[PDB]
Amino acid sequence: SVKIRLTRMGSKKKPFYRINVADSRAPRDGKFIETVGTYNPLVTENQVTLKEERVLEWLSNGAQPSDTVRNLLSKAGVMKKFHESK
Amino acid sequence: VMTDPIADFLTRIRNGNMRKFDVVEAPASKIKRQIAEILKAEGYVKDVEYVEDNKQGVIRVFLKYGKNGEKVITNLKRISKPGLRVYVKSDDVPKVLNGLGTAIISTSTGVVTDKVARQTNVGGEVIAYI
Amino acid sequence: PTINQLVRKPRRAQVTKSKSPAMNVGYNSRKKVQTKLASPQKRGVATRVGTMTPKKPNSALRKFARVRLSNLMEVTAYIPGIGHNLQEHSVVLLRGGRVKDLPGVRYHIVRGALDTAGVADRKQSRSKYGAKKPKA
Amino acid sequence: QRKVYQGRVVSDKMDKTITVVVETKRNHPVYGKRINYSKKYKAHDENNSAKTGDIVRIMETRPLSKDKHFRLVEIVEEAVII
Amino acid sequence: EFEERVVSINRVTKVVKGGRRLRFAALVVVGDRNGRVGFGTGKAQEVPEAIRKAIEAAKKNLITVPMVGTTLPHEALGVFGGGKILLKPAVEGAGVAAGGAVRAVLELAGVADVTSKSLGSNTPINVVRATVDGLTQLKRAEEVAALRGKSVSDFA
Amino acid sequence: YTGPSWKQSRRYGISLTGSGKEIARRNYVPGQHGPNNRSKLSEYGLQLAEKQKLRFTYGLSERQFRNLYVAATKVKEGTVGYNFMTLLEQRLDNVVYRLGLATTRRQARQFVNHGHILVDGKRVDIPSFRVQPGQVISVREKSMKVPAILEAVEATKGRANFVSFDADKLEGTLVRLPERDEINPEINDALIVEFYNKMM
RNA sequence: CGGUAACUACCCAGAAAGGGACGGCUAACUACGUGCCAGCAGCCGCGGUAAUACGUAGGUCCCGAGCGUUGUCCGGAUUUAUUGGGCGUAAAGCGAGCGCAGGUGGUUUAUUAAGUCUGGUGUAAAAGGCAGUGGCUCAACCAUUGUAUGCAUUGGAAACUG
RNA sequence: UAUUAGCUAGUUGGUGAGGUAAAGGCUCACCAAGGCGAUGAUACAUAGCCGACCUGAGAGGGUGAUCGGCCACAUUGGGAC
Repeated sequence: SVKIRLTRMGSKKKPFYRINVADSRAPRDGKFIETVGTYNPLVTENQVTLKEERVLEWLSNGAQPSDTVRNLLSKAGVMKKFHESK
Repeated sequence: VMTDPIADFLTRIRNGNMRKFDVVEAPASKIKRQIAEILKAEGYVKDVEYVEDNKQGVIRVFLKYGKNGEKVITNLKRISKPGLRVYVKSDDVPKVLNGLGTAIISTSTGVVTDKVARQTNVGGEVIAYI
Repeated sequence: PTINQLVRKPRRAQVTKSKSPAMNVGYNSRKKVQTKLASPQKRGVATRVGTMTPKKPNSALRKFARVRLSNLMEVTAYIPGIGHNLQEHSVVLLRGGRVKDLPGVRYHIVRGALDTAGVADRKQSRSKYGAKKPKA
Repeated sequence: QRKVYQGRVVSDKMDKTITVVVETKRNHPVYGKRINYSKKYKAHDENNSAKTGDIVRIMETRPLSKDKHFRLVEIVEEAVII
Repeated sequence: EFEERVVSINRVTKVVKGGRRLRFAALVVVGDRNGRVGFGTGKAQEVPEAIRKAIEAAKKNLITVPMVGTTLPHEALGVFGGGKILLKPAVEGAGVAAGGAVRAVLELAGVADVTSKSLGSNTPINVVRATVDGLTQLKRAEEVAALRGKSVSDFA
Repeated sequence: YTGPSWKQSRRYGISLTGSGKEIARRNYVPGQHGPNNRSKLSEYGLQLAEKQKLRFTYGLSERQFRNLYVAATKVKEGTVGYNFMTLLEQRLDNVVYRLGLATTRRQARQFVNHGHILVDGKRVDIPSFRVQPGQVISVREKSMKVPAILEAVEATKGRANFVSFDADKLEGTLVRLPERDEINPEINDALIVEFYNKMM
């Protein structure tokens, strides 16, 4: 029911994602709930805003991260924290 | 009519000082005693006295002049008309005449002065400037 | 100015008149009282340049075109400049313009238009009345 | 259950419903003085204990039926007819 | 001798019996940019004659506003018929924000900035009188320390 | 763009330090009204006169000027005129022009605009690059051997305040910023600000 | 989007500035056919013999890859004047009385805190301002980061009103 | 827009039943007659609304473009799985 995705926000050749917890129904550019963090992969480089708290709230509720969002959580150790709750 | 002895009284002070004469009049309240009290303390009149047994006791008041009966009070007015009990905030109570004017406001504590009304975060009814 | 009077009272106004009564131009579907999305022009038609008598004491003679208006209004608007090439069944642009010396007008005509030629190097803009920057 | 209003009824005749006057002084942005305004709320009567002068109080609950939005349950103010 | 500004030559007439006598009038403002401003009027036939009369009248009614450091004492007003000029001290030194017939006034008085539109009329012969009145309404801080009867620490 | 200066040179008699050269004889606007007489101005005429001397003396455009001049009308710290005329030096051709190397600001704007002088790793195509103090200005040796620069710009000269003048490498570093204490033509916020910025 | 912006070898000053405006009204007038003629114009207007009005060249006045024109709207306009009107004559006091609502309230004792001021609570996902950061360079603006808010509900204040 | 006066018949209460995810004339049956409204109810024109945004020093005026939210719609009208 609940997801976590990016946000396309940028130029013709300088995009800028912004991670927002979402749904299957949620417009990825329009209607939202609340964004968590602002992201830019390859400039300059591996740039991210992280708080690692509301992802734990919406994983207590259960969400779905994206590609680089999920891999960002493997780059955040909270999946190893799911080994810890495990 | 009787429904504004406040601006009736301040208007009467403008009769006394603009007519450059000695004594103005006011029936007995507590609020007018605070008017001549606070403004006598700020140096604008020279008496605090009323008729000793009357609920309409004439607060007859000698004024505080300049040097030849010269005026001190010029822009005397009641701010809050009887048709409008003026209810302002407490935090940005504004300056008067860029500081050159009085201010008197019935705050939740009492009826206090300009900067005491400003920075004590007390607020109430705006009454009168000069 | 009592309590109820100064509450009944709005900030009302009554003088509200834009100078262009305009059905410009337009979107001719079936009914055409479509209003208002006004142009500074008309992609419409007019018929004939007539001659207008000016005011006192303006001894002159000025050229108004018999303006077709589908909205029941003036068969006139002013043709600026010396001379004109148009005739009946010609699309006529519509300047929003007024001259006190020209009676019975509301509008002018855009001379210096798609249907207009002239002589350039004019001391005002070189290019109105049907002209350009001179290609020699 | 939650909220509250107050005022005299217009019609103390109906069954399981009765209205209320409202005093609420709310602002005119030009004039500044907060002005009285009388909203009306026809709702519950317990035993149709209707009297001129009294004031019943609302309940934010299930509406009774059509037009009966609160449940005017508790008569907190009780006056006497003249 | 004062620092000079010329407002306008006026347009007035004398109507003689068998015709129309060309009457001539003018109005200048003078002063030495310190708070002292005068104004003159020429009721004559020609331009330097109205300069003569312009200093005959400009030499008097030239008084001093209590200039509290190129500023105003506080917000004042001038009313004389249709001259209705409310003058406002504000942030100063960053642009002489005035009307045409009063920008010369705070030039010849030396105020850094003002905030002065006008209401009523832009009639200059009431603008100058409302300008004199707008200087006239001013009590000052040495009087509120002094004439009020107590050295009040809003200025101290 | 690149217009003459019969206005600066003739309608004021002074082409100030956007060029700097006092012009020679016949200070009227010539052709017609050259042998003829003078004219007058008003407060509009010196709003006019001051905006054209400070604007059109330099090489500034009015689009960039009034847009970045409202951007000089940003803050409300009392007299904003320090923030106005302080942003007269922060264009790079004025910085080299106050290094004294280029004859005019138009020369440093030319041969700095060409991408000759590579100011810290960028092929410079804006000589109105907004200058921050305490930074160096890297100058390419190819530019240092341009024969127009070797004729005039590398042909060294005196130097103003507020920078550091590397005569060997023809460089500079903005030490402080010039101001009303430093530069003084008849700069008036009433004239230029009350000619442009909501005329007031 | 791709040999993509960037970079070297940079070619010749050679390939690459025009538009509006000049009676004032606000800065820019003399050759100038005219002759109230043709025309110009937002207002005052003009042109009837040398018109800085116009056609007209030169000089100029402001701008720019945009100029100017009207079409709309805001301001000035306080021209509905809460801020920020007037009513004797210039527009205006009913043709005068009542006593319906409605409005306003002599003084004072105390309560009340309703309104009034203070604290907690809601507030635009945002985007947007006041600042800062980086950046398509620096530009402009974008990306970011905070700041700034009856959005609300709840303790206190009896100084005013109720 | 009161040169937009009297308006309202399931109208408004009560009971029952059907429905619904649910109190609820939500419907429907029956029995009661109210109620609204001259401090604007109905009828007519007009309108997608809001955050926002252009202008005005602000007060504000003005717009709802593009962006985001809600609402509504799917040649037209109406049903229903």
